[PDB]
This record gives sequence, C-alpha cells and structure tokens, in this order.
Amino acid sequence: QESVKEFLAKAKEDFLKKWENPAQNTAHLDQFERIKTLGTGSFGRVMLVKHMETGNHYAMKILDKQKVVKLKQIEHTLNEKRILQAVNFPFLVKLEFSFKDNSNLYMVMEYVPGGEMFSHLRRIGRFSEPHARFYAAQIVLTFEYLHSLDLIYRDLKPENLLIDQQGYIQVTDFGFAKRVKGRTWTLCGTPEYLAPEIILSKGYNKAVDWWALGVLIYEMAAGYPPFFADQPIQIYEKIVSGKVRFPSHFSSDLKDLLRNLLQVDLTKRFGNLKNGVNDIKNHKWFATTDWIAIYQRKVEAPFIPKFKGPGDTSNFDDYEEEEIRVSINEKCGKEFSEF
Amino acid sequence: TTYADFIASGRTGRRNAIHD
Ligand SMILES: CC1(C)CCN(c2ccc(O)c(C(=O)c3ccc(C(=O)N[C@@H]4CCCNC[C@H]4NC(=O)c4ccncc4)cc3)c2)CC1
Repeated sequence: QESVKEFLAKAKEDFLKKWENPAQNTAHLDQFERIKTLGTGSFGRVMLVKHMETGNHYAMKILDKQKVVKLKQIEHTLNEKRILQAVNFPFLVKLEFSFKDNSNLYMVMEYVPGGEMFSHLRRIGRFSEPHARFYAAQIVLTFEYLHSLDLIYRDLKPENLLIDQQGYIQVTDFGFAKRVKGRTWTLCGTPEYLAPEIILSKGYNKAVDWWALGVLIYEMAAGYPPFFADQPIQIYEKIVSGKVRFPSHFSSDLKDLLRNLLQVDLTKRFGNLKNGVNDIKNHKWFATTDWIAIYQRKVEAPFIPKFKGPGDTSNFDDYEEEEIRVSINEKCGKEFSEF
Repeated sequence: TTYADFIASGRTGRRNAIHD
C-alpha cells in the first residue's frame, strides 16, 4: 500500500511537468497518409493514418477550429489536448503528436485496433461477470490514477473504451474532463451515465466517475444500462428516483457493489468515503482480482480481437469520408494559441 | 422484458454527450 503511494507520487511529478509545459507542434499534416474514418464527433473525426517516414499507423483526431468556436468549446478542446499530452497510464490512449494549421487542430494518438467496447457489447449482447470484471478493474485503476491528479473524466461509457491487441482497454475522448481539486457545476456527460447531483444542478466532484462505473458495470453485465427511456428528460427522472432493478442472473456480490456505486447520496457512495477507492478494490465482487497483475497486463484477456497486421481496420464500422480542407487564411489563431 | 424495453427505447445506438 506504500508502494501505491510511491507510484502515485512519481506519476504526479511526471504529469505536472508536462501539464505545466505542454508539448506543441510536434508533427505536420503532410507527414501522414489519411486512410479511413474510425469515428466521428461534433467538430470532426478520428481517422486511421500512416506516418509516411516510418510506416507506423496511428489514429488522428481532426477538429475544425471554426466549428469549435461556433459551439463555444475553445476551453474544452484546448484542455483535451493538454490532458492527453500530460498523462501516462497503461489504460489511457497515448498521444504521439499534436499540431494545428490554418483550419484544424490535430491529435495523433496510438491506433487501438480492437474496436470500441460498444461494438463488442452490442454484438455479444452482454458480458459474463468475469469478463465484465476484467474491464471494470482496468477502469478502477484508471480512475485511481486520474483522481490522484485531480482529473474528473466525466464521460465513461462503452463508446469511449477501445480494445487493444491484447484485449485490454484504452480510454479515449477526454473532451470535457476537468482538473479540479474540489467541486464543479457544469451539466456535462452522457444521459444514461449522469450522476443525480449533475442532473439536479448541484455541485459535484470526482464521485460522479464512480457512479458512472456503476452504470458501466451494469451495462456490461446486463447488456443494457440501469436507467433508460425514449428521451433524456425521462432518463433523468429515473436516475434521480434512486430505483434500480437487476436481472435475475446478477450475482449477489455484483448487486451489492452496484447498490453502493449507484448510491444517490454522494456522501455514502463507494469511492467517495474515507477509505476511497479501496472500498471498491476490496469489495467481494473483486475478490478474485489481482490488481497488480491487471496493471501489469499479465491477466489473460477474455476476448482478443481479430487483427490482420498493421493498418487493419476490420473491427471498425464505416463512416462517410470527407477530404481535409485547409484554408489559405489562418482561422481563430489567437483563440488556439496554446494548442 | 427489460431487454425488450431497451430495444423499444431507441437508445441502443451510440450515445452523444450533452450540455447547455
Ligand atoms: C458536449 C459538448 C458541448 C462538449 C464536448 N464536445 C467535444 C469536445 C472535444 C472534442 O474533441 C469533440 C470532438 O469534436 C470529437 C471529434 C471526434 C471524436 C471521435 O471521432 N472519437 C471516436 C469516436 C467517438 C467515440 N469515442 C471513440 C473515438 N475513437 C478514438 O479515440 C480512437 C482512438 C484510437 N484508436 C481508435 C479509435 C470525438 C470527439 C467534441 C462536443 C460538445
């Protein structure tokens, strides 16, 4: 346990050095061949690219500056890259390069070829408890790391968990994570994953990530989330009600864990008590979990994705392609100076 | 069943984040 403390202190030193002096302008668009769109978002898309000097493949996020400014998201997008370039953990996707041009912001990161957990979950329907537990353990350790750095992720969901070659998770899309020691107030997240204190326009803290873990574990094990309805307003009513029902096949240990993660009173929620993350790590549902072995990636993964060599994108769905347009005039230069 | 309710919800696809 002192070994955890030592590790986290060194991790904070490493993070803060990068956080305080972020890397800028480490590549250029012309160094990459654009191959395929792997996903989309509000201001752009993530594409498979090939670094032409080496032949190595990466995933490149491309954001249109003018679209970001239109939706008033300068601060979140700057912060996304600042976080990505500063963190270092086995289950966080690794930034390789970043740069900007007249039109766009670019983040070149590790290509994670196994596809989104969302894909696999919807395809299989649901995961066994051991399979779900394998993935949950990785998220527990990732939040221990992130929370030690005062980072609230705020967007946990299968859509953001990519599966690598070894069947382990890489978390992506830090597009509105926030570094704050105490509380914050913005309405942010994805409806099914929002903790009640967010919905109710209260102050909230990193405990919202532990609520979201409860949602994720439920969704992984059941195949559908604990709270759903046709429209977000109705989902929010279910979330604040404090009423969750479990499938007949959920174990007693799993139900007990979920009741403590999906605890509406944040002062009683696991992960937010005096013993912090250790209440989760020591819970009976995790009794077979060797936490060091998960961190070390020494546990055999329950699902190893098909991969046919470098650049294979067979685990990703198909998106309409657009050629990248770069304006002859610089757009929003002052606004994105720090990127 | 709860599964049937989930399919009926229309929220089986990828879900976007929200804000004000
Ligand atoms: C709700 C808001 C007000 C605040 C947050 N907003 C926001 C913030 C930061 C952002 O970068 C964006 C984006 O425009 C954006 C642009 C592109 C993508 C994107 O394509 N992400 C893919 C697909 C979405 C689901 N997450 C998985 C992600 N894929 C990957 O990151 C990936 C990485 C490595 N290997 C394979 C894949 C995600 C987000 C949007 C949007 C609006």
